[PDB]
Parts: sequence; structure tokens; C-alpha cells
Amino acid sequence: GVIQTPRHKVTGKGQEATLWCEPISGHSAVFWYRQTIVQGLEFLTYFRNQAPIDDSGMPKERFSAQMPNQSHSTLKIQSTQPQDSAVYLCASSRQGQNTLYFGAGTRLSVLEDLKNVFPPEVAVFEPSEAEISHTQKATLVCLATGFYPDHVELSWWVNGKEVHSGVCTDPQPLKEQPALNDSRYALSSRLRVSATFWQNPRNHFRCQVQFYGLSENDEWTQDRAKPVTQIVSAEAWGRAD
Amino acid sequence: QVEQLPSILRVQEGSSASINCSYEDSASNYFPWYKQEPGENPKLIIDIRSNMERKQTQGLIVLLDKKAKRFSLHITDTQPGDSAMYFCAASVRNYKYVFGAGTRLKVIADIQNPDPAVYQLRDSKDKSVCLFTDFDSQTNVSQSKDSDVYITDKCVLDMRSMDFKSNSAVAWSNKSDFACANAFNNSIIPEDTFF
Repeated sequence: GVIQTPRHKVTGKGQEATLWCEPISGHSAVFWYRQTIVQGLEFLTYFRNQAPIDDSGMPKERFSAQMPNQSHSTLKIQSTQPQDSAVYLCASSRQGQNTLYFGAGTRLSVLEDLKNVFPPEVAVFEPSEAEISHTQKATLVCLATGFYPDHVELSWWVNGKEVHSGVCTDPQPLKEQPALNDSRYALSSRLRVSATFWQNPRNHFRCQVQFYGLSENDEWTQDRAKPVTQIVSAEAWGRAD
Repeated sequence: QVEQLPSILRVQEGSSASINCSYEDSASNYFPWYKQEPGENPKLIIDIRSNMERKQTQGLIVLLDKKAKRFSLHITDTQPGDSAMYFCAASVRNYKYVFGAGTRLKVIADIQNPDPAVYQLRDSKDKSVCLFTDFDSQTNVSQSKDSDVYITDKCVLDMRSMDFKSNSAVAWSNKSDFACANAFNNSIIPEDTFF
């Protein structure tokens, strides 16, 4: 269906950001919406065949929407501000159709200072001997710590294939320093397998965290490594005894 | 403009859950409902037109009262996994989809055979993490009253394969004076922590 890029965008205050949406082969296909915790789904703007029809919801400054061709649409924000941070959904609907199809959106995080962006450190912890003995089950745990902002995606890979059944990831990360508003985050996830499965030393477990940060375009003064968008992983092998 | 209630809906597994919406235009003709799983796109789940007053398909019921300008969604026998964000909308003619602000539905799971335990994990070389697991639904992992000790909230897993659900929470610290014995002084179910 509807393809939106990028999936995540981190910018600093005052940077420009443009958001891309490719609708489905259809006419009424702008339905830009903003999605936030406070205001929910908010109509922004609407196009029928490249023609601006309603821009009622668009902020009266800095925000603009265009349709270059009839197979793509853009949302441009000038001079990004923290309040601009949200998920920006794009949607399309056909002619004789009521159904509205949504994109997965672009998550925009506008930070005060890009000097506070850090990527996660990832580590995986092997099941408890006690747990195995008591329940005949083995729970692996993964810890992503010390990352900012909170654009992370955590996945479990068992022998090179990603797995889902028996995964539990925290729905929201925790602030490492919860007093401060601008704090680094941690996330934990659990993978629960049979004790037999863990005991097989040919089984390979990998916890993988996709972090979104700076693009290669962005400048980096500080004497540490620049926190680009990257994958950070940690592995463990099954163990017999 | 469309009002959707409630914003957050905590329902117990097996019980039914209802979301109500109301709209402010006599002209609205189509009322779709969208489910949205974290990270993904809203996906149409069921809809109803001004032609009809109730529809039941796909494990879902919707009502529409045009006179009252209210419509609702009803999910019977909730299971974790109905846990998602839902959204209602009202549309007029060929344009104009006005959406509710959404309902975050949390389905709380019935741990059948709880087995409260607190275990100690290790690896690679802090070093050590503690796992509080298999505790019942009515337990609150509270936050760390020790700074430099971190405790996650509970996490509900549901298997497709078996009819077993489990709760878990993770706690860790770099300190020397830290162990699993006395890490989770929340209102623990009175068992385990056996090493």
C-alpha cells in the first residue's frame, strides 16, 4: 500500500525536514494527518488530483504540502521546532470508494541540541540455571541502555531468522535519569524458549536494536563517534551445562 | 468533529470492551474503525454506512444511531493481542474523514497457574540482571527507589501455540551492594527468590 519515507527522522531545532509519501494509484490521496499523544489523529491537508482542497489543519506557519506529480506528495517543515515532533501519517482513497488507506508514517523528533543524541549499548543475558531447573524454560533478556532519542526497534534473531512467538519487549522505554526531562533511555526485551532448545549449543541467539540518529549529512564537533543511525546487536549461543 | 471515549480502556481478559464515538454532522455517511499496532499503520477493521444500524463481522460489532449521532465498536471476549490503539471516524460525501483521538485498549491477562520467582541472569562480562517472572496479573512491579537501580514495568507474553501467558519484569544495577534477593520490594506475590 502507501509508502512513506523516511520511517524515522531526527532533526535539530531550526533544521528543515521534508516528508515523502507515495499514495496508491488513486485520486483523493493527500490526507496528511498528524498523530500525537495529546491531540490524537489530526487532519492537516487534502489533495484531489494534485489540487489543494482543504489545508484547514495545517499550522499557519512553517508547514507546507505539495504534490509534484500524481504519484507522490511531500510535507515540508521549515525551521523544525520541538512541538513539531509527532508521527506524520499519509493516506489515500479511490474514487467510488469509501475506504481510506494509511501509510505507516514518518516519526519526527525535533531535539533542542544534537549533542545529546547517543546510540544504545546492547547486551544479552543467558537464562538462569534456577529458572531452567524450576520451569523447564529458559528466558533470555536483552538490554538496550543509554540511548537518545527513543527511536529504537528491537528484534530477536534465532539462527539467522527473526522470531516473534515467545518475545516480549517493553512497550515504552525507561528514563535512566527520570528527574530530568531530557534523559537517556533503556529498553528491555525477553525471549523465552524451551530448556531443551537453549541447551543445544548449535543454536545462535541474537538481540538486535535499530537506532535512529544523525544522518551522514549532519556535522559532528564532539570527540566521540558520531551517533549515526545504526544497528547494535548482542549474541549468545546455547549451552549444554 | 468526532468525540471518542474512552482514551484508555483497561479490560480484563475474557470481558467485553466498547468504544463510543459521537459526531457533529447530520450528513455523515460512512463510519470506519481502525486498529493500530505499535510501529505499524492504522488498518481498517470494520465499517458501517448510514444505510444500517448494526454490523457483526470478523469478531467485531458496530452500532450506529443516526438520530443520536452516536456510533460504537464492541469487542466480546477480549484477548491480549486485541491490545492496540483503535480509532473511529465519520465521513461525508467524497471528502472529509474526521477521526476520534483514539482509544488505547489494554487487555489484562488471566495468569492461570502463576509461578512467582525471581532469577539471576548473567553474560558476556554491570554484569548481572534480575528477572521477576510468572507472577499473577494483580501484582505491581514498582519503580526503583534506589537511584542507579533500574526496574522495568511488567510485560505480558501470550503464545499462539499454547494457552500459557506470563508476566515478567527486569531489574539491574552496576552497584556492588545489589542482589536479586532484595531488588523488587514492591508488593511481591509471596514466593520464590530461590538461589
